Amino acid sequence: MFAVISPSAFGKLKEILGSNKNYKFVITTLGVSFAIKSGIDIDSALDRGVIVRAFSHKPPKVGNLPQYESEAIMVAFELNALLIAEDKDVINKAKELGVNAIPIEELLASSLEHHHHHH
Repeated sequence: MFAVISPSAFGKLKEILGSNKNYKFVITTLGVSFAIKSGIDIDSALDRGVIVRAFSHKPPKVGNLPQYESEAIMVAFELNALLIAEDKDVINKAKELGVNAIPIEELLASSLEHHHHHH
């Protein structure tokens, strides 16, 4: 199953990759560009096996969300993938589309470590 990362999840790419693993992590063209412009380590993602998928052109439907998050959602929609998103609205908007967008810490919670419910 693919796991598409939204740009809102950047910086914590190491975390999701190294903890959960087992998914086919995917990042977008605008995604990698976001890392490049801001100066974020996208190489750590590629290093662990995050693939970059770019669609040629697919109409994105979003009103609040910017293109870089949109492309991530779109690619997750395309593949019917797991969407790793930190932004509250990115999660809920992708959820509308039928994409299981979840926060990083929940991706870490589903890392199959089997941790007992602790307080």
